[PDB]
Amino acid sequence: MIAEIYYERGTIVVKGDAHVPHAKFDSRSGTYRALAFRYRDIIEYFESNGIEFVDNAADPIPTPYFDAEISLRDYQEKALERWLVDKRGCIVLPTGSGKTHVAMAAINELSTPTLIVVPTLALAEQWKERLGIFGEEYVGEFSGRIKELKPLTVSTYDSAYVNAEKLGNRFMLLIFDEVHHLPAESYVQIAQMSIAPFRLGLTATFEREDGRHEILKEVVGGKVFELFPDSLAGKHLAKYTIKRIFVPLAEDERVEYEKREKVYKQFLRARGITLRRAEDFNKIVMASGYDERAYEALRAWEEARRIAFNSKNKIRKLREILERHRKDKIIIFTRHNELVYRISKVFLIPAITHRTSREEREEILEGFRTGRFRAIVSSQVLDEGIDVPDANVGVIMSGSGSAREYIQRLGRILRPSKGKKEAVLYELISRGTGEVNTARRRK
Amino acid sequence: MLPKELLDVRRAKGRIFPKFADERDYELAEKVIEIFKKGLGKKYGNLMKQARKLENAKNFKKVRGFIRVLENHCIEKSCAFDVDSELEPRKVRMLLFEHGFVTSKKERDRVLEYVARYFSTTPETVERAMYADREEELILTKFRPLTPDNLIKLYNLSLLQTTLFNALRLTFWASDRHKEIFRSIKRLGLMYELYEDSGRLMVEVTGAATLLKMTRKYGVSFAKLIPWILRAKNWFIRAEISDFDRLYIMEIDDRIRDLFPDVEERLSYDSTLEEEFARKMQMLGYEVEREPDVVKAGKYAFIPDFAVNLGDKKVYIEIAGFWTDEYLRKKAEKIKSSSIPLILIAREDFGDGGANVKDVILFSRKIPYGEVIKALKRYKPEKKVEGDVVELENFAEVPSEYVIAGKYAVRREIFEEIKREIEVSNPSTLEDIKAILKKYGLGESAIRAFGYRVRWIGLGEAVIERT
Ligand SMILES: [Cl-]
Ligand SMILES: [Cl-]
Repeated sequence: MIAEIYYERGTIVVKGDAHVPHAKFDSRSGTYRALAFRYRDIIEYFESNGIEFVDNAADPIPTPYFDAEISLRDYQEKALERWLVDKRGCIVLPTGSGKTHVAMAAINELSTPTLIVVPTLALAEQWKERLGIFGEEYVGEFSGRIKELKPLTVSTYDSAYVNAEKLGNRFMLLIFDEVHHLPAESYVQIAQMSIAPFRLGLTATFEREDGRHEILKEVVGGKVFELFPDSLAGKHLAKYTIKRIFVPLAEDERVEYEKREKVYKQFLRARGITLRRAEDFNKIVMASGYDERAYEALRAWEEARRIAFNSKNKIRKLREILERHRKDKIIIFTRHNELVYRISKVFLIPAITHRTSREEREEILEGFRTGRFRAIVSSQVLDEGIDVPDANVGVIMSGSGSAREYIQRLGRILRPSKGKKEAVLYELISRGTGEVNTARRRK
Repeated sequence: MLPKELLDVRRAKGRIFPKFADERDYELAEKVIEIFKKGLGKKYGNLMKQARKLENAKNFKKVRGFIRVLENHCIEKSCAFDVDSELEPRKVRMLLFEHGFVTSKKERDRVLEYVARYFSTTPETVERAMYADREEELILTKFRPLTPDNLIKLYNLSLLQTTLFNALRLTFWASDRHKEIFRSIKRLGLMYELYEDSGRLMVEVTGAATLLKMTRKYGVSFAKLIPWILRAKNWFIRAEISDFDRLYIMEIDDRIRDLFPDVEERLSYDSTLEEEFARKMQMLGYEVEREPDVVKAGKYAFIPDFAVNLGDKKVYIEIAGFWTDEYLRKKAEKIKSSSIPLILIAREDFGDGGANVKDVILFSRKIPYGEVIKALKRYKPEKKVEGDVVELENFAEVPSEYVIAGKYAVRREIFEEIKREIEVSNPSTLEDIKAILKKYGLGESAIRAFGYRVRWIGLGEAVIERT
């Protein structure tokens, strides 16, 4: 007496609900079925409209939490951000190590079973060599040569097509290299038959190639970022890379967050609303008004976001980054004044908030200009008015794109240190608590 | 002044109206004032805490907006605090920060024990003193009473002007106080365009607030115009605010004047951004007569800042600060159309650098009093239509200065040919250069440019005769 979806031969068959979208009744089966790539739309339906269900379709390959610190260029970081909005779509890039790196960063961030699909077995070997960074323990190949199911499996369109069924329900992230190969009527079955919610296609071609770019948007998603080699050969490559660090919530912090997380999430889906950005919940609760439990929702959400940004772990991660850069100049930046002062107390770093006087502000910056203070923690210095002294390393505690442009501005003032080639702009991102999967002992 | 997150607004179909506070809200506003009054000697954060326990599902948007606005006012204007420490927090923290940065408990303790030894104290006292002058750690000593009507009126003013800070552009009308509201516009220097349209004898004014660059700098001076507006007896304000896919529009009226505080002309602690109008009217006063206190407009309306006195007509000048490429092109096409002087000088070092204007443009720098003075010296008073000065030129009127010369002007090519003819023919006598030059356009006082000075080398001087 409960809805359940299960996987079979490249399709999802649903039993227990009939309004499930894209489902079609197979009179032979007696049950509704759809193409497996409708997984999201079906999973979204059950959780948006609050139908509790069993998931016997997804059988992910156990995958660790990857905290490789994949270094990206600015526009490559920009590319990653634009993809992550949907986590389903396509990118074009000038170079090929740039394509991989972006794919490499996305895999690092998502930490789910991932299937790369390339045209040729040469590439397949180049991907799986690049993917060594996450540990060859977790890299594998599934093609004619060998058939092994690792957290990071590389295959070819040809062997994936012949094997679309056995590969459908076992990865969460689906990467297509030189994606314009995908629209062939055989290769589309690769996409149409995997439940993989997240989909990245990498290419360099144009949007006018026989009209088959139309089927991509339906099965992988359409372009989210474009940059062809001519726009690179005209601008100077900024002298810094942007690494992303993923900091887990501690256990008790994850305990309390999930509490406040449950109250706001239960209230929002009870409403059934689709929030574009979490900041609109500060304002949607005011304008709508006429609600008693919406305060209790806002109070939990506000309480939840505060548990997440003050993460004890993020300051420990900042502690580790600071040891790593004892000789360099550093600007740490968040948007939370309490955190600016907390970082200052813990590590004895000058703080500059908007409550700082123009005297001490200019003192700090002149002492950072000279060798008197090797670091600053601040929530103002990236403003358009004042000019920051040069530095070698930036940290963004926030990690998020509430104010995305700050990541650009914080890059602007970075310069490589004496003895090293280029600078670094870390950004600390709060991801998981542990307990992601098993040890892959099955079969 | 009030944060855009904690904004209490009614979201209409195509409109947006701020849910202002009124006497229905007196009782609350009194309750949040009383614990600041009754909590002298209390840590200012703990009062902040109490005031926010008075928060519930119905009042939260405004009991929080109250605490914010009262907090600002108390802090900035109407309160005095004590730091709950024997140590000066700036001293403690600079000595701490001067001892590098620490990445471990162990070296952190070393520097604390080091600073504690210096201040003849314990490390815990040093750790407390570090940021003891933070608002929430301060001790409230003197809160002067606010009447809850005051707080409510302030809340409405900041709530009004924070909505406007988020808007793209706004247009209004004012019955009285044009001049001083105008002067407030100019010192604030927001880009403007005044229109005598949709009304009679009514100047309608427009100005933008949601820019791409420096959006907050002038976003925070934009809302600094509004109390001068609200200072007139009548006003009809509408604005265009949008951060969604679509736009909302609000319109507030002078009938709401009873919801905002009374603010006479503040006019304190500034030069009013009239650096040039106040000091370089004197630099220009040596060259011509000037008047910084100007009020003028043509068929349409443009706000002058300075005036250049020429006898035929005067030259208006504007010295606004803010600018943008797309926003300057509209104000610039109007100055030439109406044929008004309207001298314009902007800040090329403060705004963003785009494409400078083709005909009329002025750049600025650290000391740009000359960079625009180059284009400005060319006041060009009626220099578009100029007649031929070759002949006529009041010839009948008076030939008193008409003895200079007699006939046409030479051509550079022909002049270059005669020069080439003169450099090679080898003349050494007056009677020798006269014949070579008389063949084409004879004239004695015409060796002006050939580099020859005629000289009488004989005994005595050169005689004359009557004609
Ligand atoms: Cl079928
Ligand atoms: Cl299972």
